[PDB]
Amino acid sequence: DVQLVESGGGLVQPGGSRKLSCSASGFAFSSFGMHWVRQAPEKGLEWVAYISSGSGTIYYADTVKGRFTISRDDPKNTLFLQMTSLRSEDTAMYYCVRSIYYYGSSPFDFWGQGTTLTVSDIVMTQATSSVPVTPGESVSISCRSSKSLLHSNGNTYLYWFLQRPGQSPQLLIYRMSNLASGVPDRFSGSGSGTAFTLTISRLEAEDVGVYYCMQHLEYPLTFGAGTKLEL
Amino acid sequence: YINIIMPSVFGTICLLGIIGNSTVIFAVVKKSKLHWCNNVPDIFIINLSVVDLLFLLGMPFMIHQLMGNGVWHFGETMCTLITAMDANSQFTSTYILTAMAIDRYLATVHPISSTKFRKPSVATLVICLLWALSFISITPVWLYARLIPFPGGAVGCGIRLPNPDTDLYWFTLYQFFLAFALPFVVITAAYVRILQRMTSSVAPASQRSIRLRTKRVTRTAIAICLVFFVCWAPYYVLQLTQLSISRPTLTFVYLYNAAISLGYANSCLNPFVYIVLCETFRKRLVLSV
Amino acid sequence: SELDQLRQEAEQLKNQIRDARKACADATLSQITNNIDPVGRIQMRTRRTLRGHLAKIYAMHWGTDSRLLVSASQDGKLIIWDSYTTNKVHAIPLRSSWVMTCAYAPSGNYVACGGLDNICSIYNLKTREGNVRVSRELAGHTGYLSCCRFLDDNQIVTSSGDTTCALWDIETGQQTTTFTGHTGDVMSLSLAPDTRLFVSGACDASAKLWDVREGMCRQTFTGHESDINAICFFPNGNAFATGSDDATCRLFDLRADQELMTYSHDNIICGITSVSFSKSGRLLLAGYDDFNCNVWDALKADRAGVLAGHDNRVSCLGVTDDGMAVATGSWDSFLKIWNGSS
Amino acid sequence: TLSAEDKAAVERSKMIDRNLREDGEKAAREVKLLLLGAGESGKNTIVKQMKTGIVETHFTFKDLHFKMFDVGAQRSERKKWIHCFEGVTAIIFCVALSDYDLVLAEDEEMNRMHASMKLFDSICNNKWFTDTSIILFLNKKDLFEEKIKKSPLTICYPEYAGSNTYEEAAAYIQCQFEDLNKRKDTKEIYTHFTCSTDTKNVQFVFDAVTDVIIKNNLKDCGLF
Amino acid sequence: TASIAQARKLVEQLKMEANIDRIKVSKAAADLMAYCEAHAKEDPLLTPVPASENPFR
Repeated sequence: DVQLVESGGGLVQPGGSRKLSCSASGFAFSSFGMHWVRQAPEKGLEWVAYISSGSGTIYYADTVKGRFTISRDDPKNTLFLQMTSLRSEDTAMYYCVRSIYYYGSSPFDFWGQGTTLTVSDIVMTQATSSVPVTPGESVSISCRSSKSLLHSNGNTYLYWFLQRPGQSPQLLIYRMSNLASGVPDRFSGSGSGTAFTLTISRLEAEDVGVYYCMQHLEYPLTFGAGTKLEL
Repeated sequence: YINIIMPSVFGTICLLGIIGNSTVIFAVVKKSKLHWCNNVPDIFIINLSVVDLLFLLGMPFMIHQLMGNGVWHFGETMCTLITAMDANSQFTSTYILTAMAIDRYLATVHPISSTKFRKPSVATLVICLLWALSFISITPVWLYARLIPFPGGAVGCGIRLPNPDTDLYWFTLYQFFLAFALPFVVITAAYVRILQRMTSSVAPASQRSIRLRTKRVTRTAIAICLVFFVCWAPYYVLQLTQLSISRPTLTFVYLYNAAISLGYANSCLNPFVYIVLCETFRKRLVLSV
Repeated sequence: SELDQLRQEAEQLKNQIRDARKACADATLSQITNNIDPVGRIQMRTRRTLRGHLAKIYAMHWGTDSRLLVSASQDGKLIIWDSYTTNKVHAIPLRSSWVMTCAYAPSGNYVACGGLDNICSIYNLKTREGNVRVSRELAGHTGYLSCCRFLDDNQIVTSSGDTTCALWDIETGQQTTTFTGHTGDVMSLSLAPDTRLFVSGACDASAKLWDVREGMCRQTFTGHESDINAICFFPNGNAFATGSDDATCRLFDLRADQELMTYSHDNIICGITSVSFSKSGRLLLAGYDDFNCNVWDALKADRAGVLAGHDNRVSCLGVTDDGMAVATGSWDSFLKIWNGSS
Repeated sequence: TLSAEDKAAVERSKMIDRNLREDGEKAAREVKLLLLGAGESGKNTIVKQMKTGIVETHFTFKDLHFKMFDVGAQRSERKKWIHCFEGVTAIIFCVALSDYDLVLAEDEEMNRMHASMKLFDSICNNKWFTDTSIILFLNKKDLFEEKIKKSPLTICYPEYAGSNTYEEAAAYIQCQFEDLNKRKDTKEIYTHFTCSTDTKNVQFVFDAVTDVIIKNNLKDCGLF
Repeated sequence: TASIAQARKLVEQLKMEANIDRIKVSKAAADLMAYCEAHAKEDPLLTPVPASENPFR
């Protein structure tokens, strides 16, 4: 089965260095681009780095560029993140995310379990932090972007993720309308221009969690604050 | 009559050579489907015609100082550049021709082991390296290309050696060795080995097909070497002969100018040898047209 | 005695069918469509050139989204193209390089191919592993595979050179129905728009109309003088066109059970490799051995235009579901996408 | 002016081309041989000596990889799938010399040797193999010699008026196949006499293939 | 007895094909012409679309 296991996290001293590894099994690792995405404690998701299939293209977030190095070993199916000059701002859970890019693909479909590190631009806005919900009732979640995510080719590069408590993020909606494989049809994504809505018809217990909207129009990839659904 | 005979010979060679080389370039580019050539022999043949085309385009700017008045009207800046450009084309065309004979030698004497490095990428690297070696080989040409003040009010572009009494010997031999002497030995030796290693014992030599194969390759390998020798030997024989001769005569001047025409005729007959003596290319050219 | 008597009865039945078809031939398709105006000259330009195949291309098929297409070549590569950008979406290495046909599933989740290996291989394009893998190899034909077409994700029809067509259940890997009756190699098949019937053309110069569910031959269409190489249903399913080695294209009608029109030119003396219709059916596009694709007026049998952009035999072509573009594959290892301009 | 996803889509395509071009170079340096023959003509024996619908056999000899395709199982029309092999390096044709006084089991009137001659004529003179060399194998040499002592060669070839010995009868059969060559300019035929215990059968193919490689190199280099 | 068995099957097949209902060619020809007329406007190859609506500009 598809698996992504991260390792190397732990308590480190300020200004130190740490090496994070992401071992991939159960899928063609060399065919997928790989991202590291972190989430600060009691905060939203934050994209760190990206390396393409074949290692030809590499992107970094501005807050980590020059200190972090992302690399891959295709024969060993291992993804690496070499970190240096670690700051107190780097305390987060680092997630390994696979994403393959061709016509009709679903990027950011699989995330790793994550590893915990403790140290001793289009704006996506989700103003509504929490929404009290009851099972069987329809819920809508709103997201806003500083720039229009609709490209001239007709795609709207907006993604929806759900992070249930204690679990890794899971892809729900990719390119603002398409439903990810293995996701119930009750989820529906609707949007236009800079305003987007995620509709959850007939809410269930499993849907409880934090919902993140991400833009993929350009790098750096930025996440919204997140909307939490609670009973 | 002499004032019209010499321009007619150079004019006919210049026009005929350009047409022949353009046809070779046009056929290869069309064969490549407007893309980088995927065949090693196709890379050399177009580059050989490109150098020949350059060696022919500069002919009118190099012969007007020989027929009419012998006066250079382009100044020192063009005198150094054109002489270096003309020398580079003479060296580059011979170097491409010499390296192409080794490529044909590899494709025949070693048909199995040569597939490892007879790739289009390797062919491009070698040809680009041939131009680099050509610039290094013409280093004395552009370093000593200075205006020569002739008696009277007329001046002409040429090579003004610092010590013409003594430096005239090494400069003549250096061009003779690199452009005529050494490459001819390599080209001739490569093709005679091809004729001796073109058919295997298993091949039915008694069959008309094999006898026809040996006949066509024989008259192509010899013709290529024959054209290269004839088009350059008299130019360099007189180049060596003028070392002993101090005062040239009218006949010697006429022969030397005729020898120049034969040198430019080398770039005129090379595309025609490929077109005429290669039936496979001839049919493809007809098929393309 | 009995054998001689039976073969005489077959001739009487054939004469009865021929007389019945002649009885209903009150008018000609040429006379009916004489009044309508011609389509004029059809000028199409190569919008895209798909490069990357390094050998002869033998088959192509558009996806139902009118954007993705799959092509098969005998360099042992199945390639999926994004026709809008010419990007390669997938490149599937074939176990057997002697591929002769390829099919795109209407759902877009599967592709099929097969050739001289007598096998129809099904490839899954949507896997969690991110690569295309073989999901089924349909064995059972005793001749080369000439054509294959999906009905859905679980059913596919294949025609073979062993004179038979078969309907396969992909999940079980077994052919549920076998369609027999051709005396020569079946070279092509076309599915009706409702996927309840399909026609096949063979090398016995005959075209048979088959019932998919019942599994028997409903009608037989003759009239060609050599092997039929290509066949394509009319968009409404009531007619089909064939292309043969006799340099002719013929339009047969299912309900009239006879030929209606022939599409041939005196300059054309080469065989036909592929045929397709435009979205409205007004244009019939046919690929030829003479390196060209001729656009015919289906109703008026006039050569409307020529697609001349290949240096070898045009081996395959296809028209998008929305009718926006036409792709032609050729033995020169290139695919070209064509459409007109206002 | 492409989005971040499309840039990776174009980059993915370039990754595919780097693999398609890589395979094209490898596939162009290997030898593709089409194997033909008649029933019980030693065609299957050659495969055993050089070890569905089509059987493909691979073997490497002296840093040269050979792809030999056996199409004996294709009972359909030959002319439909024959063009799929247009471009093979050479054709290996197997003919049984001993099958000169025998006849076809089904026809019962066509000589087995004449059937091979018709098949050879249809392949040698075929339009797709205009410039394709043929490596003609004449198998069953030992059985042919024994049968020629009792059964004269005149039964198969009435025009034959030579000695009743292998050294003269076999050479006459070899010339008959080579005489069927309708194009004696663009191709040559490498005839070899194999046996059930021979060990130089593969060596003959390598030398015959080498001459084909040289001929193609001369055509490419422009010497020919 | 292979030929005699095959002869019965071939004769039986021709009976099925001879018992089908056939419409006139004029009726069949008119339907094909009618279908082309109704769908003529939505045929991009027959009537090229404006460049703004053409994905293959």
